[PDB]
Amino acid sequence: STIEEQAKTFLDKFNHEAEDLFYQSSLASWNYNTNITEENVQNMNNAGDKWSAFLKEQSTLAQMYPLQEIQNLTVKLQLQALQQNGSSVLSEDKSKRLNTILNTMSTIYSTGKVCNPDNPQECLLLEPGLNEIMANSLDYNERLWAWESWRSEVGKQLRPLYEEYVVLKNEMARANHYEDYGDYWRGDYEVNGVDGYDYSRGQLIEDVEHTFEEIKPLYEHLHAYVRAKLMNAYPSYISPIGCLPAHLLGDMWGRFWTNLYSLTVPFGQKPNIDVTDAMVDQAWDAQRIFKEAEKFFVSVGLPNMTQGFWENSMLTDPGNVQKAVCHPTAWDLGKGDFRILMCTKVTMDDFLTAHHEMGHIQYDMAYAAQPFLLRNGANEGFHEAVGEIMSLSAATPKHLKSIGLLSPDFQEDNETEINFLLKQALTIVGTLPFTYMLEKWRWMVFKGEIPKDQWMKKWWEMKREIVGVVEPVPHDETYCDPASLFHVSNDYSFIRYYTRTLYQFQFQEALCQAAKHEGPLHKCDISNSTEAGQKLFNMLRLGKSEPWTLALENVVGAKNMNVRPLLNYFEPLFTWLKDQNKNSFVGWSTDWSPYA
Amino acid sequence: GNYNYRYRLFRKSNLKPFERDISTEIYQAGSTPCNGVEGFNCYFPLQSYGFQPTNGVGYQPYRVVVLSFELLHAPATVCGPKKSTNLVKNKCVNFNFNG
Amino acid sequence: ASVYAWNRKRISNCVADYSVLYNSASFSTFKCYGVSPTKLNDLCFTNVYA
Ligand SMILES: *[C@@H]1O[C@H](CO)[C@@H](O)[C@H](O)[C@H]1NC(C)=O
Ligand SMILES: *[C@@H]1O[C@H](CO)[C@@H](O)[C@H](O)[C@H]1NC(C)=O
Ligand SMILES: *[C@@H]1O[C@H](CO)[C@@H](O)[C@H](O)[C@H]1NC(C)=O
Ligand SMILES: *[C@@H]1O[C@H](CO)[C@@H](O)[C@H](O)[C@H]1NC(C)=O
Ligand SMILES: *[C@@H]1O[C@H](CO)[C@@H](O)[C@H](O)[C@H]1NC(C)=O
Ligand SMILES: *[C@@H]1O[C@H](CO)[C@@H](O)[C@H](O)[C@H]1NC(C)=O
Repeated sequence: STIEEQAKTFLDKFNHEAEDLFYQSSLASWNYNTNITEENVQNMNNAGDKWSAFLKEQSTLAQMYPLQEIQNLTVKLQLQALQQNGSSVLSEDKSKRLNTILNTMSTIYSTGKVCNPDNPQECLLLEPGLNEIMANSLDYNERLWAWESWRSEVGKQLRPLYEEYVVLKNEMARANHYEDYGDYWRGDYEVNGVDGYDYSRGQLIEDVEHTFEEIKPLYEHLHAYVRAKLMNAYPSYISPIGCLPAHLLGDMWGRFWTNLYSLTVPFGQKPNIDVTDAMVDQAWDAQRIFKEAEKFFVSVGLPNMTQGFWENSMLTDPGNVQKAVCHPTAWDLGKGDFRILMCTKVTMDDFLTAHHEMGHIQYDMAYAAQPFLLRNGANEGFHEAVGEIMSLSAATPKHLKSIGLLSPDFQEDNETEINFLLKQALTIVGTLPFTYMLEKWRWMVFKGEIPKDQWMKKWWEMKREIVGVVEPVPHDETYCDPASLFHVSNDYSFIRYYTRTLYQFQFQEALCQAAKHEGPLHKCDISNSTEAGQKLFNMLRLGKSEPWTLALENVVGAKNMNVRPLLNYFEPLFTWLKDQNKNSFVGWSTDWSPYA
Repeated sequence: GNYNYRYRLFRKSNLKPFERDISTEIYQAGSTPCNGVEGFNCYFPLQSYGFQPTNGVGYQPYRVVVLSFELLHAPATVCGPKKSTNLVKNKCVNFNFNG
Repeated sequence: ASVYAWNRKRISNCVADYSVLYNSASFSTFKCYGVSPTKLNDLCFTNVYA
């Protein structure tokens, strides 16, 4: 009869015919990931082509129902999600060119092998050949060689490809009634039609700048301390007034600073909180790790894992004969099938990763009652944030003592809390200016503020201004230095890590206030608290049915992303860094004073 | 995948109690006539179930048998088993033989 | 059978032992509406629709 009832029946038909097909596609992807064989690759490609063609035909059917004659918010949300053209609005030649460009960037990044000129008989791939060198070497010219040679090969291959990529994506986005591709990425946080809880695409950049202006003193103090420690490690290269050299940050790109914890430790003489040896002594299998994680999630009141999870997941490396992707991934295959694909070792990092991916699984299980096209996070930040809060809670010494993995006579003094908070800052605080600078640069590239001949001159200027990192030698426009990273070369949004980092501490403050913890925020554990789990599950069960602003009101009581929980989490460390930076100079100079 | 189990997804009105609908006529959700072909706003009402052994317990197939007991004015003949106490002879007992 | 074409079997003129069904461990739902399972094996009905 009416348009709304027609759309409701069409959405029922869509969810019905897209659930089995999504399960087949996800099962083919799973069979590829646990078994790298050519027929599984062919089955994955066939299932993906069927899934994309079916989504094209259902979007084509969906556009014939106009949006303004539907008043129910969930139905309007599913119709808004379905009626996006994607690449279909673009011409078939340009769509094929864009798909070819994306695939060849994937092959160039995945099969990129770089080694030293005049020694070409064997070469090292990025993982793990270059990762181990970047994370563990202490030699200046070796790291400089690896960094410059990998950005030479990868950038000189990817620069015309990226120049075509920006034009094609901008053409598709302006064909989709967006300002640029950056506006298309910012449309994930767009809330329209809800009274008071509306969020705009243009408000996101202003909110990011407003939060980063409060990030900036803590990052300046951390940068000054890391600069002083790297000056101690490398005596003559680092200047007291200038930026940090790019190849010394402990990772390939500067994404995380967590590989500088050995060089920048405050109190090396004091012990660590490493629980690896205790699990080796008690012979903790990966099955025991996941069962302890399940015990943690049942202690907070969340549902326990399904029988199909324990039957169908691969929690151990299969062997030499069978090949599998080593990256830990939680899979919501559909129809109530939840699995974790992780090559779990007996380490603290794998244990925290197991908690993180089981948090992903809990988030996926919570919105199983929702309709199929609403089975996602409310934004891209929440999905990672609910795993990162489990990574926060599981890493605490109280959790390790509670499960017996730490000695009950371990002394928790202020020095161990300072160095733990510094490690968490190197992991968490250090990625924030890099993430903000990369996303702001990509937004200005898509918007056309930066011409193609001036991409890199601005970019290093941004890195000196924001990240406080100087290039070793100047780069011309033959280089493509951003696209050496996985997410940007393979068309992924990058602001999810910034939003994840802020939502992580907002959720942490909300659950610790729910759990009635009376001490420091970093000393807080959310186990044994039924009300914290209930407050979490109220937001978790919604999925994408409600706006992320309303979900954030449901958890923390605020209508917008906030920076104060992060500053409260690191406040002992902030005071300690302010005490330690009396003699040294906080802040950096954007000039070429150290080296160029 | 076992797709040998179909359900009715759309009907104009709700079913009466103990009604069976095996009609395979195209459901008309819109003003346009379907004309017997599944096009736009016109859907085939019978849809297949996807049953895989790796599905969750909320998606696994469940066999349901519903037993309906009615009493009508005719003599009731589907009776339960009448438990019989062993026979004891030569004593003053309370006997109940066939009512 | 499929749920759209559900099979109906009329059960008449026999003895219906319901304790065999009730004491089985193979059933997940045995929810009875309008009667209790304990007196099913005693009561008598005209017909049974399965
Ligand atoms: C992985 O694939 C190989 C070759 O197709 C097959 O022999 C093997 O059984 C597969 N592994 C599993 C766990 O099914
Ligand atoms: C919107 O639709 C859903 C199902 O599609 C329904 O459960 C809900 O009650 C509807 N909301 C309103 C306000 O009609
Ligand atoms: C999708 O593309 C078609 C064809 O140009 C257009 O009519 C329609 O409005 C587009 N949909 C959206 C949501 O932009
Ligand atoms: C999950 O919890 C329920 C309720 O206690 C229990 O019956 C079930 O066996 C548990 N599942 C697993 C896999 O332990
Ligand atoms: C820890 O506390 C003691 C005594 O209060 C103090 O002397 C020491 O400097 C503190 N250490 C740090 C890192 O704050
Ligand atoms: C949480 O509950 C478990 C199970 O009762 C218990 O072993 C654990 O000690 C509790 N945690 C705390 C901090 O008391």
